[PDB]
Amino acid sequence: AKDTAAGHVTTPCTEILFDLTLAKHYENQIQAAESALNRNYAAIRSWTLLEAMSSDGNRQNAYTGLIAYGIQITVNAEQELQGPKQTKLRAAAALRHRAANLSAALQIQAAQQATLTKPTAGGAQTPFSGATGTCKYEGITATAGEQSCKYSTEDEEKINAAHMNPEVMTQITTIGDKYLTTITLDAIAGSKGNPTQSSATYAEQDCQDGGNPGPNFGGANALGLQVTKLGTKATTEKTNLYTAGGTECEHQPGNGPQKTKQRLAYLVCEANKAAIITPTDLQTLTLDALISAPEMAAIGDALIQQLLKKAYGQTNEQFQKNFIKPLAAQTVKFKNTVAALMSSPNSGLALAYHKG
Amino acid sequence: AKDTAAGHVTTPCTEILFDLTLAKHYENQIQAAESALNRNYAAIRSWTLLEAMSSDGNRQNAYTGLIAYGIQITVNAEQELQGPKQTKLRAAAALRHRAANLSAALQIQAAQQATLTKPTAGGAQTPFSGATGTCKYEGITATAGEQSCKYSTEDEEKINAAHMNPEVMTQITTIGDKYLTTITLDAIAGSKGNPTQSSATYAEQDCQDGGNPGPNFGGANALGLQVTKLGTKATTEKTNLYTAGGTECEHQPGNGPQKTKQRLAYLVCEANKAAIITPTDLQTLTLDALISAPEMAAIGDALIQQLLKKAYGQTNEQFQKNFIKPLAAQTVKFKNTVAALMSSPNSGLALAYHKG
Ligand SMILES: *[C@@H]1O[C@H](CO)[C@@H](O[C@@H]2O[C@H](CO)[C@@H](O[C@@H]3O[C@H](CO[C@H]4O[C@H](CO)[C@@H](O)[C@H](O)[C@@H]4O)[C@@H](O)[C@H](O[C@H]4O[C@H](CO)[C@@H](O)[C@H](O)[C@@H]4O)[C@@H]3O)[C@H](O)[C@H]2NC(C)=O)[C@H](O)[C@H]1NC(C)=O
Ligand SMILES: *[C@@H]1O[C@H](CO)[C@@H](O[C@@H]2O[C@H](CO)[C@@H](O[C@@H]3O[C@H](CO[C@H]4O[C@H](CO)[C@@H](O)[C@H](O)[C@@H]4O)[C@@H](O)[C@H](O[C@H]4O[C@H](CO)[C@@H](O)[C@H](O)[C@@H]4O)[C@@H]3O)[C@H](O)[C@H]2NC(C)=O)[C@H](O)[C@H]1NC(C)=O
Repeated sequence: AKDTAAGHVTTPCTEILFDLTLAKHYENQIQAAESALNRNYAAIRSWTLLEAMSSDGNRQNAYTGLIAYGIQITVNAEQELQGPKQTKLRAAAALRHRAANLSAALQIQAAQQATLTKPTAGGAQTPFSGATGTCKYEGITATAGEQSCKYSTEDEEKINAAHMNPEVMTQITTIGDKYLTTITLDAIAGSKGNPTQSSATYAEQDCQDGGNPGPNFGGANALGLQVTKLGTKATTEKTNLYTAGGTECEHQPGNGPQKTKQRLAYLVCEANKAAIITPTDLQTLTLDALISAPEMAAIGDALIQQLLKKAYGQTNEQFQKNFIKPLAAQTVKFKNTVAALMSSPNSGLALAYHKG
Repeated sequence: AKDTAAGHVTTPCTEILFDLTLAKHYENQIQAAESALNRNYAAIRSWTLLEAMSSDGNRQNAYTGLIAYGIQITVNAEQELQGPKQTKLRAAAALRHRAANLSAALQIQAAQQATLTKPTAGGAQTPFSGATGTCKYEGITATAGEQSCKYSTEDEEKINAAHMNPEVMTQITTIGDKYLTTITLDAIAGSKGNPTQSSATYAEQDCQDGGNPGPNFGGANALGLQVTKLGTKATTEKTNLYTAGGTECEHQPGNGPQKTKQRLAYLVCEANKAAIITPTDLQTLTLDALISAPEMAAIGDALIQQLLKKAYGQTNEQFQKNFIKPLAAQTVKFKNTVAALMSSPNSGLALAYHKG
């Protein structure tokens, strides 16, 4: 089942929810990858301190092996994140920009009831050079109270990051441009008798004179207008992310003018295709992941799997004991635990103290 | 001279420029601080490799001293950046959100000329139960072509990050809320003769019959209306950032409903007060900055200024020679330069190779 989330966009408010939810999904992908990097850098500082506290040459080289491995994979992953990060943030920014746009248009398109001003009566005058009576209104306004989008339980279940993996997204749905550009209104004129410039009784927000002027054109001669409603109807449109063959993004820029929906579809397509690679979590590393890691062959040689097990352990249970558990369990004292210490104000000073 | 930039905001387009320029200023402050951290972390990896390549105990401890110093100040600065980062990004996001809002409202407020539809003639009908003639229009619209903000040389000189240091900012200027909420229009009705439901000649986008219907109410009986212009005038408003005493932010939330301008002023105030502390640049460190650094007293003792000069040099010229120049000049070979190598895919492997 593809396009669960986009297929739930049927209104300005649900497009706003989709756009903000997808932007947050891209932002969270980046935050998760950067958190993984930060955890890895914290583990490298932890092993650096443990290396300095070792008195055994072979245990020292073991910590060195983990430091080298962690630096390699984490520096690489940080460099490889930058492209996908920029692509995903470009889309997140555009999606947030669009959601802001739609919400501002929603507020104006809610201004659906007019307040008339007191008119001024005339005879012929532009744009009615042939009239004998005119009734001129200046500064009619329409304003709505503060609007807000209300979402149901199902809106939040369907338009949800859980349904925004790249494998299920093939299109976006957007509100038509006229909602963002066009004022629409109905209006009606009414006449009775022989309205002229002397129809200057304005108590009913129209032009009356003669007889007994009052409600419902009470007077002999009357002219007026009313703006009976305003507001442009929202419509929805679909835009595909991919070409017909499904690999390539469909709406690449630089080929001629594009509509907002096409620019957004292109950015979303590129952000979906820009997959992030997260490196191994050093702080929860297992023995098998370490000796299976392609990078440890050249590292272990420099400092093969048989050798790695002799350095790091025959079971993961003792690998955990010797190399993982100390980060949160080994207490360091001088004048905190390892990993907290090496992410603290005294991190460098703990290292200097123990290398002497 | 305070408020050069805000005092140049006199139009929706210049408020948009101010809001986007200030958001970019906050974002650039964060990017600059994070670049400084990344440079420092790169220097720490560089000295780590040089430590591994040293055969001399005292030169090894010297590199260790720089590693410990760099870890201390850079980890601390990274932790201290997080609060100010969040505060500045909260303001940048809000400013961008506002600029999006204003730009969307600008497009709609540019829709200032109406297109009439063909009316339908009637007799009495709501909301003119007392009329003898009515002329009813449905779906009158107004749309503008695509609007764009054009800025002069001086607009870009005055509304500029160069004028957005916290010491010179005391207020923000914003467009009044009615620009974002209210449709405004003028309209006029015209009548001639005795218009009724038989005034059904619509060729002039009004209701005519009798005689020779045509331009300018050519016919005997005529009724019509025109919407002669639309668009709400932008006004500007000032909001102070600080209380009267000047220390505290003026528009703290949680004290009752606030207007957009007050929420923005509060965020800007907090972002201005959230100063970033950037640590020393390790890659351009001088001897005097090192031995003067408060952190090096406990570090040098562990591994006093007299001792530091004996370890790092009597002049900065030899400190540069021994500890700074090698990062970009010392070539490392095995089967690149130091600093590039230790930020490369082979960073960890270079370290492992040389510690053996
Ligand atoms: C860019 O333009 C958009 C569109 O105009 C603006 O979006 C509006 O922003 C305002 C302020 O955030 C929104 O108003 C807020 O709505 C919240 C939810 O409203 C409903 O739901 C609550 C229950 O959750 C009901 O109680 C309520 O009756 C509604 O049914 C309210 O909870 C907020 O209230 C808080 O602030 C107000 C005003 O300060 C106080 O009076 C309240 O006591 C309380 O403190 C608030 O009303 C509005 O809904 C948004 N509109 C849309 C269409 O999204 C952006 O603000 C604007 N951005 C910038 C930066 O300019
Ligand atoms: C949220 O809502 C806002 C407000 O509506 C939208 O902002 C508009 O965005 C569009 C598209 O970016 C802007 O249109 C662009 O304007 C550029 C500058 O226009 C002028 O200056 C150039 C010279 O620099 C003159 O040649 C030109 O005549 C104008 O005087 C143009 O350079 C852009 O042209 C490019 O795209 C168009 C359309 O695809 C092509 O036809 C062109 O050939 C060229 O490829 C473009 O016209 C518009 O100005 C913005 N309006 C405002 C008020 O800021 C946001 O787009 C919207 N955001 C989202 C994400 O929904």
